[PDB]
Amino acid sequence: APAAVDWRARGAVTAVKDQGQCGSCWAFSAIGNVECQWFLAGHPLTNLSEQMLVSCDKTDSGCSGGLMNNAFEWIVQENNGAVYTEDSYPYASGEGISPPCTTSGHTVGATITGHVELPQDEAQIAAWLAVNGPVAVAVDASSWMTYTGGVMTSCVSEQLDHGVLLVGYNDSAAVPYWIIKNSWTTQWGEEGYIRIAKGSNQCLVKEEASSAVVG
Repeated sequence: APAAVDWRARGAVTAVKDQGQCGSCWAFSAIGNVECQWFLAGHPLTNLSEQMLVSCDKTDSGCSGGLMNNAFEWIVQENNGAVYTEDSYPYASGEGISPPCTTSGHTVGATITGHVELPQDEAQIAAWLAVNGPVAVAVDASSWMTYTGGVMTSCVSEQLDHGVLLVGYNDSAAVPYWIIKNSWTTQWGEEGYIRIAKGSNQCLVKEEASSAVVG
């Protein structure tokens, strides 16, 4: 695979968002992945709706957590593949309470047809990402609250408790790293991103990697 990849160089990644006090990391991870895959399929980069998932996907648990793979399945199996635009279904859970689902008044911004679940292998995830784009991953982010920059070598790696988005990597650095988009505003981390060491399953990053499929 290439020595380094960063899908921001393609303009494929939307701005960093703010999940607020809702436990909706799973939705930001899944939607961020869809946004990138939709762009990479040859469509304008579009902000898509986390709130659709948080409110409407009853296989996941709203502001009390969820799984990106469940979200992808809900979109295809219960929502006809459709993902509404953020503009037409804006986020309304920042205080920690998700409103009930509404089915009317929204605009379809993307469609997915399925999702892939990738091997539990950092090199194979990296190789897939190099060709096919950003990858949703579960991580242990329990130690991340005060991260301000650098390559996190120090990740607790005990329990998956967060979903984030791999957008690239750099295998050439002395400590190789993944490049991860978080959903805690651009005031956290490196303009809202984090680099974690790559190759030692830091933060359990290899355990639950997946991507939506467009087309």
